[PDB]
Amino acid sequence: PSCVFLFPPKPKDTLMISRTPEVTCVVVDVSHEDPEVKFNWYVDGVEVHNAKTKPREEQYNSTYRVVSVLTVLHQDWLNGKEYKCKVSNKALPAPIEKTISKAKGQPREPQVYTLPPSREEMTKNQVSLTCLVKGFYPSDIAVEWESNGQPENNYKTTPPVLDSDGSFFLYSKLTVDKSRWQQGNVFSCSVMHEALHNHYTQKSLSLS
Amino acid sequence: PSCVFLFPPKPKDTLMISRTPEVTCVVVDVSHEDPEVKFNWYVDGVEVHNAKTKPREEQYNSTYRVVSVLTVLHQDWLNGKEYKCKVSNKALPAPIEKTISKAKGQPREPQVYTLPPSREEMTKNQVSLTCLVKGFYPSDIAVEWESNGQPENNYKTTPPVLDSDGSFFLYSKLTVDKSRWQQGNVFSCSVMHEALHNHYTQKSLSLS
Ligand SMILES: *[C@@H]1O[C@H](CO[C@@H]2O[C@@H](C)[C@@H](O)[C@@H](O)[C@@H]2O)[C@@H](O[C@@H]2O[C@H](CO)[C@@H](O[C@@H]3O[C@H](CO[C@H]4O[C@H](CO)[C@@H](O)[C@H](O)[C@@H]4O[C@@H]4O[C@H](CO)[C@@H](O)[C@H](O)[C@H]4NC(C)=O)[C@@H](O)[C@H](O[C@H]4O[C@H](CO)[C@@H](O)[C@H](O)[C@@H]4O[C@@H]4O[C@H](CO)[C@@H](O)[C@H](O)[C@H]4NC(C)=O)[C@@H]3O)[C@H](O)[C@H]2NC(C)=O)[C@H](O)[C@H]1NC(C)=O
Ligand SMILES: *[C@@H]1O[C@H](CO[C@@H]2O[C@@H](C)[C@@H](O)[C@@H](O)[C@@H]2O)[C@@H](O[C@@H]2O[C@H](CO)[C@@H](O[C@@H]3O[C@H](CO[C@H]4O[C@H](CO)[C@@H](O)[C@H](O)[C@@H]4O[C@@H]4O[C@H](CO)[C@@H](O)[C@H](O)[C@H]4NC(C)=O)[C@@H](O)[C@H](O[C@H]4O[C@H](CO)[C@@H](O)[C@H](O)[C@@H]4O[C@@H]4O[C@H](CO)[C@@H](O)[C@H](O)[C@H]4NC(C)=O)[C@@H]3O)[C@H](O)[C@H]2NC(C)=O)[C@H](O)[C@H]1NC(C)=O
Repeated sequence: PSCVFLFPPKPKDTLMISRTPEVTCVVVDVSHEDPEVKFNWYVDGVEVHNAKTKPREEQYNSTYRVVSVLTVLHQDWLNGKEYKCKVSNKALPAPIEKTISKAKGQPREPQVYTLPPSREEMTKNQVSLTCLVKGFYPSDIAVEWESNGQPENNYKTTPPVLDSDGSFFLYSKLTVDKSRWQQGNVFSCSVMHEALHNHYTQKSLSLS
Repeated sequence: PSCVFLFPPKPKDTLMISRTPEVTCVVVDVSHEDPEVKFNWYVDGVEVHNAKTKPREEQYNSTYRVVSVLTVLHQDWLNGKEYKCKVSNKALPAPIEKTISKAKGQPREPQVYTLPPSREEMTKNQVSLTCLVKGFYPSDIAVEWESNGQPENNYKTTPPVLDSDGSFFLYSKLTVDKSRWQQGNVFSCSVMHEALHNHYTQKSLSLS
């Protein structure tokens, strides 16, 4: 009758005490007749009530997107607890359930290498600064770029890719004016992952 | 109850005359009590008759799967022709159609740059040779590594990532024993894409 979908928190929210990590239960295909759905949240089968149903929004196919959002503890998600979503109703014969948790296994620390642009990129107007991040488990990770403690926002990061040893890698690419790279400005690659000391490391990159 | 799935040809199959590119129409959850299936095929809305349809295959869940395969001309797919599979079935409300084509928009040449390992990495047993491929459109592309004309099979490539100018990039990572890199063996990164001359370029990498 209805498709239910359950989403983990963002990497960056579980790793920093100041941020707020949330699990997001999302029902699409809800027709006009049935208005309100009975969300029930459980942390290891044990019930918890810390919920918040975010009222509905309109759609281009006559159905409505009914969302719920459970705040969770940083150390609960990291330590691997099970987070069960249950949507009850009347227009469903039996009630639908969904269970997510952190991927299992020994966390592994990322190794973070910075890479300058290629000699052959050096003919262009904009150049490519590369941060290789490899050897990490699980795949949950965040990458950002800095110069003089100000965010550089002209970067893209690949999704994580499953390597031959069961660990993950990605590449982040920052594009900068060749003018900046030649003056000799320092650029930094910031990585946040559970297996890093204080969940944080940075590596600099500059023209040797 | 019946769902239709329509699969493009592989990137390499359309770029090389030697290969035979195919589009594939798969029908699933066909019923036991009403198993009669017809396929019609259209190329830019004009019907074509050369498709090769297989006999229905019983699955382990009391349902039939049926596959039809249309051979496409390389230049038709690269000229952006639309392939429509249409699937009919006596006991079904109305025919299920699906359409597929190469992604729309102007083609754009890949720039391929090779990157040696970070000196911070020149300490481990194994090092990472990096191939950066950026500025390409559409996202359909193939990447491989070699030394001395032999495939180097210890490689992983990222999926294509949408860059800020509307073009795609990715990276391919080749892991070699640190010793082979110190000797001075040449490694090569080859790329196939419709916007490259002869649909092909190769960029080599060695100790400097
Ligand atoms: C009516 O239309 C609506 C809306 O349509 C959409 O929006 C409109 C405006 C138009 O643009 C439409 O063209 C467009 O499609 C339909 O509602 C949609 O229903 C589909 C199902 O058909 C749902 O798709 C699922 O999506 C998830 C991924 O969703 C994230 O990423 C999307 C970005 O591409 C984004 O749209 C989503 O909102 C969502 O975003 C995340 O959400 C939270 C906030 O909610 C946030 O905290 C996150 O940070 C945010 N992240 C990002 C990056 O966006 C996808 O995973 C589902 O696929 C899984 O399940 C499938 C079937 O169950 C299966 O085919 C796949 O294999 C896949 O993976 C496995 O599946 C098994 C099988 O059950 C599963 O159990 C496993 O866990 C899983 N395994 C693994 C290892 O992963 C699925 O495809 C969308 O939720 C929904 N779209 C939107 C916009 O809400 C509605 O259905 C229409 N109705 C009709 C009748 O047509
Ligand atoms: C009864 O059994 C059958 C058969 O299953 C088999 O038998 C049972 C008993 C068990 O033994 C099973 O383990 C066994 O598999 C069930 O059949 C399945 O039904 C599901 C759907 O119900 C199908 O799902 C779709 O699969 C495709 C991907 O399919 C490729 O990869 C599969 C998994 O890796 C592989 O098994 C497939 O055969 C197929 O492989 C490809 O084959 C082609 C053709 O020859 C080949 O050239 C390719 O090389 C090859 N590729 C690979 C990698 O091998 C998946 O793409 C579908 O996803 C789309 O749609 C979803 C739902 O609509 C949606 O959630 C997704 O987001 C996605 O949507 C699309 O997204 C893209 C871009 O993002 C876009 O282009 C599209 O526009 C968009 N489409 C939308 C929104 O609609 C989907 O998951 C299985 O393939 C199918 N199994 C087989 C073998 O055919 C059946 O369901 C069972 N019945 C019941 C009642 O349970």
